[PDB]
Amino acid sequence: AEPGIDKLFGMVDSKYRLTVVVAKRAQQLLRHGFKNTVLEPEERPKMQTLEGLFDDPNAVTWAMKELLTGRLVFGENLVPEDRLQKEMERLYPVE
Amino acid sequence: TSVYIEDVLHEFSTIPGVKEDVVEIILNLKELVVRFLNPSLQTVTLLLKAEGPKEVKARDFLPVADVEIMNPDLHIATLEEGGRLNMEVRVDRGVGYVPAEKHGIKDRINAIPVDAVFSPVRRVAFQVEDTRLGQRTDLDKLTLRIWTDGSVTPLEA
Amino acid sequence: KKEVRKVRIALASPEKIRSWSYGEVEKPETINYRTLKPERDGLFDERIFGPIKDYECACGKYKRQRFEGKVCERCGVEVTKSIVRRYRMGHIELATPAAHIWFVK
Amino acid sequence: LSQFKDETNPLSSLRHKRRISALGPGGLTRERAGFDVRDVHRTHYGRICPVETPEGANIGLITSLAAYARVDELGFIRTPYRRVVGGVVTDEVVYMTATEEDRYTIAQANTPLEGNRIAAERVVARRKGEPVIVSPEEVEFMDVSPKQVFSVNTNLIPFLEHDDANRALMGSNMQTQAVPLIRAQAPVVMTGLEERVVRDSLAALYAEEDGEVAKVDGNRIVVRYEDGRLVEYPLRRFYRSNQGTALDQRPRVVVGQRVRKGDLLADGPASENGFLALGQNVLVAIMPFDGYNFEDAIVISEELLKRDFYTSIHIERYEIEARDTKLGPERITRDIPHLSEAALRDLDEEGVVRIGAEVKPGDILVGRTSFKGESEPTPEERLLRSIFGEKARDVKDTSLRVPPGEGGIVVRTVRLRRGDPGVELKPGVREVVRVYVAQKRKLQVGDKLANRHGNKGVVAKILPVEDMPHLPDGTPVDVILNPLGVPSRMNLGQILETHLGLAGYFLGQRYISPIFDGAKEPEIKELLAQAFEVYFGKRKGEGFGVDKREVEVLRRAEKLGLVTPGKTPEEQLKELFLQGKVVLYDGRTGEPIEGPIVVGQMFIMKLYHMVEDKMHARSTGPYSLITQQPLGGKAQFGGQRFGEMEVWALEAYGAAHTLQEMLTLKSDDIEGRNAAYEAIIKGEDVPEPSVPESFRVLVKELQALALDVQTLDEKDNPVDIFEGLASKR
Amino acid sequence: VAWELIQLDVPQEKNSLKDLVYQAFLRLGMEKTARLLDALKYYGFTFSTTSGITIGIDDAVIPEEKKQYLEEADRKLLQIEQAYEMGFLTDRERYDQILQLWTETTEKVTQAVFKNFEENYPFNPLYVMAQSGARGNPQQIRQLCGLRGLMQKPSGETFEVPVRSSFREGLTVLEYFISSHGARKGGADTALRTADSGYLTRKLVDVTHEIVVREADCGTTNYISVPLFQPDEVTRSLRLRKRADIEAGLYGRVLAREVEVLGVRLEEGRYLSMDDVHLLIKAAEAGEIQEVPVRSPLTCQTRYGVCQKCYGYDLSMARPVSIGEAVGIVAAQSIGEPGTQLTMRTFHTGGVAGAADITQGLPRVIELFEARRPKAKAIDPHQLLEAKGPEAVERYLVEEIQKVYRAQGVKLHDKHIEIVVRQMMKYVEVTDPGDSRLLEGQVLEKWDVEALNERLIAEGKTPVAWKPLLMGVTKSALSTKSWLSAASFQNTTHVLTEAAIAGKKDELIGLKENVILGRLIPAGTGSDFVRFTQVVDQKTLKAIEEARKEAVEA
Amino acid sequence: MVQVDGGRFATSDLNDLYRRLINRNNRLKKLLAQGAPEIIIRNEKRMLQEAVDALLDNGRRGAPVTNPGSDRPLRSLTDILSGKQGRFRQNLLGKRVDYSGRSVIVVGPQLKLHQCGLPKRMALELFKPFLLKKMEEKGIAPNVKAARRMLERQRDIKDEVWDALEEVIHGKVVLLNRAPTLHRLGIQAFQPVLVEGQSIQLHPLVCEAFNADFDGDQMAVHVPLSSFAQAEARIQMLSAHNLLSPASGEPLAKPSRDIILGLYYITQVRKEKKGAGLEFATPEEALAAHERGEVALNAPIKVAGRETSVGRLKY
DNA sequence: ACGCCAGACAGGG
RNA sequence: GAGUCUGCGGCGCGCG
DNA sequence: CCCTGTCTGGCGTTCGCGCGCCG
Ligand SMILES: Nc1ncnc2c1ncn2[C@@H]1O[C@H](COP(=O)(O)CP(=O)(O)OP(=O)(O)O)[C@@H](O)[C@H]1O
Ligand SMILES: [Mg+2]
Ligand SMILES: [Mg+2]
Ligand SMILES: [Zn+2]
Ligand SMILES: [Zn+2]
Repeated sequence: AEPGIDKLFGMVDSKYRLTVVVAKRAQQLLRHGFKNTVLEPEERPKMQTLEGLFDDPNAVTWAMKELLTGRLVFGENLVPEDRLQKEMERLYPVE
Repeated sequence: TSVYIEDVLHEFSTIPGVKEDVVEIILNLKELVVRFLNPSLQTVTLLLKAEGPKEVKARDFLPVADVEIMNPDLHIATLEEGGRLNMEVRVDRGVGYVPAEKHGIKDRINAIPVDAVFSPVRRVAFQVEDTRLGQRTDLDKLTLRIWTDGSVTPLEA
Repeated sequence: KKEVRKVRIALASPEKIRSWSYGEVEKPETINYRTLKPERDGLFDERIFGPIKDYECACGKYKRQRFEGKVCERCGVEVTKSIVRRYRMGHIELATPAAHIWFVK
Repeated sequence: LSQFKDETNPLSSLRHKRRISALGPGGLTRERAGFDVRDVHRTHYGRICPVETPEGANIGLITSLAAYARVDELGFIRTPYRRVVGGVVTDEVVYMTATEEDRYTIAQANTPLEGNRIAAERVVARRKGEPVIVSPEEVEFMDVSPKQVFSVNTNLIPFLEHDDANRALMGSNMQTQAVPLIRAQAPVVMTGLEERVVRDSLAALYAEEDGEVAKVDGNRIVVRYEDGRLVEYPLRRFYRSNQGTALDQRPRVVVGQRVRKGDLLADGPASENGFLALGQNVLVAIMPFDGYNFEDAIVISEELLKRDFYTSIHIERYEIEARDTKLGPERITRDIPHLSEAALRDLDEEGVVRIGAEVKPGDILVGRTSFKGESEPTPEERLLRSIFGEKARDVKDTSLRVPPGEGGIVVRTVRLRRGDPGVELKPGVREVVRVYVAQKRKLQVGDKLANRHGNKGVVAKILPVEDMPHLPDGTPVDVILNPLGVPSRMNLGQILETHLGLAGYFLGQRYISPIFDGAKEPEIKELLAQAFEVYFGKRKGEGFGVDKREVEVLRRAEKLGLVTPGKTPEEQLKELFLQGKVVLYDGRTGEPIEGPIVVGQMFIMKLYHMVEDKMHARSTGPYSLITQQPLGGKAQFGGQRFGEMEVWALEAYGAAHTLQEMLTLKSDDIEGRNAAYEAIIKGEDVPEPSVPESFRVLVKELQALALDVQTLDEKDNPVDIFEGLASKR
Repeated sequence: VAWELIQLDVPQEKNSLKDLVYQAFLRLGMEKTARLLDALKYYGFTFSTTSGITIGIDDAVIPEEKKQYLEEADRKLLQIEQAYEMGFLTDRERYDQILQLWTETTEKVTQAVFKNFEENYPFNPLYVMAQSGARGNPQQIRQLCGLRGLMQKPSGETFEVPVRSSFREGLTVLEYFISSHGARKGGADTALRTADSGYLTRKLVDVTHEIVVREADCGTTNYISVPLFQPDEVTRSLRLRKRADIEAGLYGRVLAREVEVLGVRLEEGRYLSMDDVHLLIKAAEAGEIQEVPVRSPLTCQTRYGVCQKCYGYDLSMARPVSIGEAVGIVAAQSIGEPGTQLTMRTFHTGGVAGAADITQGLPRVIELFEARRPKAKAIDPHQLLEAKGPEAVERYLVEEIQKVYRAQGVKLHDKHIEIVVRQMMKYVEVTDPGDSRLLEGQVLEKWDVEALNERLIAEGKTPVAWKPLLMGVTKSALSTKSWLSAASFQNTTHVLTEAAIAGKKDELIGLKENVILGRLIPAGTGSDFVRFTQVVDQKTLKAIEEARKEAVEA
Repeated sequence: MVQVDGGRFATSDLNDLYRRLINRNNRLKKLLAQGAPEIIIRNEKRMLQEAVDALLDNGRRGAPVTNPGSDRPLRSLTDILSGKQGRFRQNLLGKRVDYSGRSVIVVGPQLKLHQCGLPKRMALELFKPFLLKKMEEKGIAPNVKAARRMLERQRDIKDEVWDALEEVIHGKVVLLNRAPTLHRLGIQAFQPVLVEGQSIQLHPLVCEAFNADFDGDQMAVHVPLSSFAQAEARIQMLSAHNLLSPASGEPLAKPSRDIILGLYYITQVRKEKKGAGLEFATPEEALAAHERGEVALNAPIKVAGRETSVGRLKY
């Protein structure tokens, strides 16, 4: 199946919430630039025509791989709706 | 590997004065077993042309220096009268099975490729019968019977 | 740009009929063969309903987008794609009233 | 009532012709009225097949007639019944009306008879739809034969006696769907009507009178009858069947040959030798492999492809017309206005494609030139044309191309120009152009095959002869059928066909087992006893005896209960062979298969590959005019239906957006799909759905009716679905 | 942990395996179970090929006792005839008695054939597939080695004469033609039965689609009590309900109240694992509990929707239900499939009794979801509601409904029938007005709203006296609040007529209405509980805090 | 009002009705203005009312027919809005997906529940846009329109395209559907493993969920476009993730007919012959004697001998 | 043709 | 800097 | 005028796909 899906399922209060989180995460992953990640260095996402998955294969595949770690934070109202998209474009470069 | 009937264009045609259809012919060709003698012969095109009230067998092919035909009496066709059959059938050295679709040979533009049948062996069989050696009766004896279309011999194989 | 949150069915006021309406079909004239164009006032006239074609009008006085919101001087044709032609509604002014069978039977 | 002649094989058509229907004028009987009509009545005996009734909604209403069944003077399917005066049966027969049949006491054909003499005091008879044990003295009439009970299509089933009526149905139906193989082989085990089929059908070409053969062409066989007359018999070379199957008459008589009255000169589309043939006789091992042969799924040997054993021909008739537009006549010419010569080679003759040309999907079969717009040129395309070369054939490329899927080689071409001979060219239609394309189809994984009994199944894997199950002697098995598919299903007739077939393989002979009267378990064991000597006898003389393997399997076999313990391996294997099973080695490991496995000559046919077989995958394409839902047809596949049941499926899951997508971005959201595409092209994140045209069309459809449906805001206030075309002016 | 959940003391049957996967599911985890699934898949396939099991005509082995039992019953037939030829047995008794002779004699050859294999051929190719959850049916194998004996006439009256043959030996000429009638009548059966399976599903879905999990533990602690014992099999003798059915009732449910049973304290709200339901059964065996207090959709508070503690465990997953799940639908789909699964497999494969079983159920499950006086007045719900009250009807419908599915092999959790049947009583008639005239049928919970604020917030206690109304699934869908939903099934014609007249504002809630629009689903990712959820990186967390720090002016 | 074939024109029957109403209403206006003899005015008002019914609902009162050709009730508005294949049903069930596929299914034994065998030839059409862009990211194609033309013909595909598609589908998943979708497992998500041919390789264990068996039946296939749909599809929809059934808490990934038969055979114990003494339980002479008696032909390796049949004593 | 629901009117106090 | 127009309603049969 | 009963009037009746024909 998929990497630690049960680990992931236990991390959220409701099944369908994890789904929304991963999805919204995959969205930002692409929009503000694909380098908006929290665990790229040593062991990270990878494909094999070359090791090129390091750049842009599957968005959510990363989101899950990150949420599996304890770096990200998902809440009902964590950071004010509009101020987030502003600070995010200010710090992340790829366009 | 390929065939070329002079007046024929497609594989689904029928030639006058010839009972068999191109498809039945090309089929009978897959049955022809030839045997060349050296690497220098990678691709040999056998030529044959017969006319009139004669039966076309594999021995009718004009003989080529380093090539031999171990399938002489194979029936290629039955010509009635005014039966004009002039063809060129290519022959190659390869391995395994190669669908006519995979190689697509084109000596002549109107020629039609044929399914490749490369094993010189039709069937193998082995038996392991107990044999007795003075001390311990529990022993194996292998005897394998090999059949070959003639191209190569059982021992060579 | 708002979100659709409630739908509502309400009977129609004669005036609302006309309100949604554009032109009145007053004759059974579909299309005249010669020219596969709308006959006269007919069930297909472009006035009452819209531009049979893309951005072009009937006769061709005005044919592109530059003058997208104006009507042709001799023939009446305001034009968006033939899409405006499929969304617009026409009306028929009945002589003596009749009634919705939907509410009667 | 008139439909496409089902000519998968002449048999198919013949059946389609004799199947009895209720529905019709509309005056007689309608479709949601008929539980009493649908049932198979008593008198349907030898007048209507009780199995030919197609499975599906339309059922029971349609059913082919029986064997000897024949409409007398007035639509009363009379059935043949022989007279029996006293204890004496006659060779005289009376086609009787169904009413008259109830007045007499009739008996079955199974009654022991010494000639004219009944043989048992208490022998079976049926008064009126009621089983009755009658005395030879009361036996007024007897049935003619077991065949009459059933239809033609059904009488072609081997041991129909051992198969469950319901599973037999499938058998009969399957035949009607048999596709003509270049290599036609009659069954290893037949019923007795294969001959009669092709002959009463007009598959094969029979000799009228006795005579000798003059010319044997591939197109005609001119025979010379002994009456001093000679006739030229053309042979339908390659014709297009309504269903697109090939119909060729293959001469089977050599030059100068005395022919018997009524002998096949040429074989029909699917006849081997005057025998009906749909599919071929192949050695088959009835054991389970990895997962390849699933419950209904079945395997296949690459060796079967090597010799064209399961190969068939399909011809298609593509057609195109040169219409007359008021924009300018659509011309047919070699001129394909915009890009290459590489695509114009095959189009040798000015406009038409040259015969004997291999056309792959996407090639030009026929070239045609129509006009670019509806009535006006293009201001944007006017600047593009002028920049590189203004003088560009204003005409657009509207050429008949090979639709995705496939094409083969062009065999024939038809063109009807201006001065028509005696043809009926439709109005506006300037000229037409037909392009027949043929292609050789080789048995592949997707295909489906089935035996006359009922085991149906698709090919799961084409294994190389290298490692499939092989017999002690190098002869490997052709197909491996899964056992599990026969317990639950009741049709041991198949297991009975494989046993006698086994015999026929080593005894080099075909057999004919009647319906209920055919071969019997003892008689088969007998023939099997004769095959052992051919099998194991040659082995003894050829020089070798038994294997470590062959003996190992015997151990486990005695411990099983198949061979009497204490007898010689030679005698035991015989006993085991009689049981219909022989030892087989894996082929992949050379190890045997612990436990004897039956094997034999089973007749299996290939089922017609409809365009429902040739799969469909759609990315983007056409849309419906009134509804804005995706639709295909010609070259663009067409979208799949998502049905509410499936909706519910996603609904169950938290598949929100997945559900939205389906209802918006993928089908109806006009603006959505568009933006959707571009977005994906860009590798962007798809925009947020706009209103679905379906709702819009709904709204208005509802507005058509008095009702006014309006969308509202947070506070009961408007919101607009129709972005802005609703406001007036 | 592998040997703890495996039974190596018997041949692995589909059930022993079925049990292993389930165990593995709960014990080791979802994906770990998936691994085991493929593992058994692989080895099962491999070993299958090597085992060399294959059918052979001879494999089908006929018992020697067949000839006996046939003759034994044969001579007995002659007794019954002579008993008739004298005038003792009435025309009827004759018939009823002959049938019973075969009904038993057949069942006799049945166990016989198996007895042969059991003792003599343990590894008969045909036998192993049936025992293993592989393939085969006891009534099927009988028709091959034993003999399929009684095939009824066109009408229904079974034939006086049986079918003495098996499929091993030639089923004769006329015995085939007679069997043929039974096949014609069947094929038709599945067609109507398939149409009512979809009927059952559409109805269930049309009434139960708005029902969705959106909550907080609903504080209303009122519940249903699941009975562990059954009254009259034999006049009056209390008995422990069958294992399977009891499991069905309390598996993965939520205790409405705390129960102290054999020594352990089952706390309130705790989700009872199958191990727990094993405990309670063992206790009832001892005699400590006769019913069980458990949360059920049957007593939820959430007007529109069901909470997490009321529903239970079973999401596709084995842990408690996750908020925003489309339960009702799942239920509806689950009742549809079983209908569409059982009548298509019975016309297709085998006999007498089964034909009656399927045809009697489909009519009964259509009369049970829709409210009407049953054929033979079985008992009528409307009247029963009036005389004995609601809480009994609810528990009656549920159990009476499980009765047909248990009897047909299907195993569906009571959960589902509940969600449905609750909606059949989400409505009530009025007897004492306040806001609108008396005779009216309206939303139960909508009355709870009126009465609530009528006595609590605004004074003047105007009791809104209602009567529990038991409407059938069908009628509930027909007449609901929104029109969009109603415009979908009954009469688009009617549905809209009324909804127009009275300017109806379809507030979009529920999946059916909201789908039509092609709008996001109010449930799932649209679920109000999670439609809004943001994600952050510790990097963007500090950044936004730097924006709040710059808020300090000069 | 469309041009069909050869000059045939198709129009929605509504138009016929509309005419009806139009003419009557006109004819009425003129009949009131001309002169109005009572009889003929009502006679017409009658025809008019009727006509007004025709467009809205036909059949509630008599059934109008297109002139002698088809005694068919011209589809009235009411009709266009009511029914199984109606408009209200059309919306509800959302009928036709843009990224869908359907082919014959075939067992794929080595495949894991996690994946499914999907024909590459099919994957190409389905994942066409997703590939077109991937073509540009690599050197196989300059632009989109270029990438399109590169693939409009089968003989034009460079092996390089396959590598691209195989790369696009990396971790995306697709949904499979079966003929009657009875329950939620009626659709499952799997990881496509591009394969050659026409057929689609399905896993055996799920063949229980979908009531499917490789005999003439065929399964459809869809693809999640949004990163969101993708997420849900692979997290909560994937086959392997929906192991228990919604009906019962009992598994649905139960080994089927094939697997059970294999796993059974391997675990069953055999019994054979007891003619001479079966009591090893007590004597030590019983061990020796019946151990040699077994070596002989009297006692089998599996003898009904309580404690241990000689089969156990020997090994 | 059927089955089912819901309905509007007519007969017996 | 490509995009129009055709495939509709019904009937018959066949798959699973 | 009431309640009960009886014929009466309206709707629904799997799901998707192939092919071929016809105005
Ligand atoms: N009239 C009909 N309506 C709907 N589906 C039908 C149908 N006839 C056949 N089918 C469908 O296609 C399948 C064909 O039947 P089978 O393959 O025999 C299923 P089954 O129940 O597994 O029987 P089996 O165990 O003998 O294989 C059924 O599952 C059913 O879903
Ligand atoms: Mg099945
Ligand atoms: Mg099936
Ligand atoms: Zn103008
Ligand atoms: Zn609750």
